[PDB]
Amino acid sequence: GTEVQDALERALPELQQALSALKQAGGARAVGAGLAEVFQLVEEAWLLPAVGREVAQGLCDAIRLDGGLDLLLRLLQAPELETRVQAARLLEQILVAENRDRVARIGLGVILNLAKEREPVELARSVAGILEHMFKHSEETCQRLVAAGGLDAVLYWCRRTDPALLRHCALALGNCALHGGQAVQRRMVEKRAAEWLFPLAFSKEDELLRLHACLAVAVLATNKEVEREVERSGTLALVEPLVASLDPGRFARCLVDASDTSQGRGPDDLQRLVPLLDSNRLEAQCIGAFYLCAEAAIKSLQGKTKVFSDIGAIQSLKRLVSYSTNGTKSALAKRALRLLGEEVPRPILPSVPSWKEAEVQTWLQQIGFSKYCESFREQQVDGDLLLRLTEEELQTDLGMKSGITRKRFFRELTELKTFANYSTCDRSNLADWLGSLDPRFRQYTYGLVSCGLDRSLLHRVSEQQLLEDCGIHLGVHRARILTAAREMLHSP
Amino acid sequence: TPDVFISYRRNSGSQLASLLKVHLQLHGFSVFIDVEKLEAGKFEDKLIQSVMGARNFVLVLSPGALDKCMQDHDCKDWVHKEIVTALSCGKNIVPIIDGFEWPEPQVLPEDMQAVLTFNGIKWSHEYQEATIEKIIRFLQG
Amino acid sequence: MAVQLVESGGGLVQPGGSLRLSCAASVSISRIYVMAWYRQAPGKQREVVAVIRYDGTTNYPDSVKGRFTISRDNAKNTVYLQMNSLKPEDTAVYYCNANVETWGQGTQVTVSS
Ligand SMILES: NC(=O)c1ccc[n+]([C@@H]2O[C@H](COP(=O)(O)O)[C@@H](O)[C@H]2O)c1
Repeated sequence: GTEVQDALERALPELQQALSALKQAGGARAVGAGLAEVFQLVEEAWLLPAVGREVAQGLCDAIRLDGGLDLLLRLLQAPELETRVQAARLLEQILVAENRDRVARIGLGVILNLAKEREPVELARSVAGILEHMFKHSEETCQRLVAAGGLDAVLYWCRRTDPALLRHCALALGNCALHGGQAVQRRMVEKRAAEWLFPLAFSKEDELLRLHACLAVAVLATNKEVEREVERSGTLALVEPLVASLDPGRFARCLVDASDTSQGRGPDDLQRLVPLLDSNRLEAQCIGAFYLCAEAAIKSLQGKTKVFSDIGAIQSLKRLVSYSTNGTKSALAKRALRLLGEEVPRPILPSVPSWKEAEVQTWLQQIGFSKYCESFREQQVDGDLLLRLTEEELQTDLGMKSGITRKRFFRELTELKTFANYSTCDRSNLADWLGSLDPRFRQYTYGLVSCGLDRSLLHRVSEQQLLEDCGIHLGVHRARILTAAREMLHSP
Repeated sequence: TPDVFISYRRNSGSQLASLLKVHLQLHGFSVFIDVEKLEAGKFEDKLIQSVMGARNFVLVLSPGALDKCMQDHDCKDWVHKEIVTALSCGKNIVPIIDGFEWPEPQVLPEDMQAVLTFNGIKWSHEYQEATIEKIIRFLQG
Repeated sequence: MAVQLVESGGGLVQPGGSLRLSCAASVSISRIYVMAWYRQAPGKQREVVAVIRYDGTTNYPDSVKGRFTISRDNAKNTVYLQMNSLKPEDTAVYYCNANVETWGQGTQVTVSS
């Protein structure tokens, strides 16, 4: 990986002198503008495609291993604020996880001694960015600042209208929610945070604001204790169509463009994103699948797709896709897997039409109707006859006299019938067409093929032919299948 | 039963309309707004529903608002639908002005002149508390 | 496809003792609809001991409520059956069953002194 360190061969030497002009001993108050000598360098070296990340922290580390950081704390004592505006933007880009702890140790009060000064728009960006990445350190620093006004300023800056300021505000609240555990998520809506997020999610100007605001509200929706507090805020109704509206391909296009989101994230921030896939709320699953598909598209342009294996995110994707009743979430999961190059699982269903008497007896042992395995053996039922049992055979010759036992049997039979494998007998693939209407409808497909019909010949049925031949008893199901069939009228 | 309706130009005058929405929700008022329609209010009972349920009416306007309902004199424009139905029902139209000047009443459609008598409020970006303390009055809802 | 299963465990336990069983499958367990275990006491016919379904719902016969627990482990491909309090009449050969057709070879379990 020579290239990686050859970029350090282009980068690192500029610091030989660039550390010395801020280490310049004499200085002037006009000469403080020198701070910029680094700033171009760290932006430049940040945005090198596919090598950027590796050299970024590898350039930023020099100021803490050897001493540079101290100055940025010792120079904030200047009374006039051009210097603070100029140097907190440098302090932004150098703030990596190995550099957050040096400020977390000492530098806590240093930060909040200017976060109270909310009126300068030119400074409020930097204020918001430092407060954004300071949430990544730990639970304790989050609690110590939320005891301070460290949430009040970003909660107040939702009133403001500057765009990059609102970008940093949405990411600061997302990092606070995602790394603050469960104690601070009650302090958030206790300080009425979930209601001030609506102007950000209702923005019609920048898509990034919308996505990060939906991330923050979906992470606060996982807190059961405050769930109906956040459900009256009004933003959850914007979470479902938005992910339906946007696609993550154009989102990856718009995420490699901007500077601070160009390269992408790291493994620490993304292992904390996988638990949104299995969570209870639909919106948590849909937004987790959105990002982790967009993020796969981001880092598939480079050769770094091997990060999703070790973080334990392709197993969750691979088990979330099969047996899932959510077309949107499964679509995003399949796009992520087929983008990463892995195979997409298909369920393994029992082949009921080819069953014989031994398997029918074993299934009767399974469902708890073991008292009848003799009678079903005397009449010799197999899979094909089990799929075509009606009430009179159960009532007369199989011996089921109690009507409740027939109800408690058919419940189990129709639960088996939706999860069968008719591929050995379904030519035109009628089962998937029936499942796309409603997953409960898949159970009828053997009744449509035992008579013989298929998707090409489906358009010439009558309701009276569905009722007496195909075994559909519920009138709602007949009506819905008719109105889905008629719509394609002499279509082909 | 929503207490106040909010009407806004679809592209501009949406963020600050959201600020008034949240600031009014902070004071406990049931408020309805329209999201993601794109002139889909051609249903003959959806406009009727939205305006009958409303008790008050807040015409938040953008710098450059009412450029569409101007030179129109037909019910096709949605904000024109809001104002004709609010005036036929006889509800108050309390507007809030931000960066916009009252246009000429002659180029203005000759049926919607009755809206020119309603008093408004200049919007303030830095003293939000004063404007929300003033706007909670004279809503009669 | 062909799903072949192997199961390990068993042997002898004192009455009032505990055992755990495994069942390794040739494919992923999260992929396959239903698994179950069966008891075949010598001289009688087979019966169910536990079933487990893809979402995680479990079902047991009334004779073995609380005395057995079945779980799915997805990191390594096994399903587990846990025996905790044992009776002398609970001796048999035990079978794993994937879906309803695939069988296993069974393991011997006896309980005495
Ligand atoms: N794509 C990125 O994550 C990116 C891009 C440019 C600058 N930065 C800055 O560099 C620092 C690195 O943060 P991470 O350690 O979370 O990657 C952050 O403080 C951020 O301000 C990050």
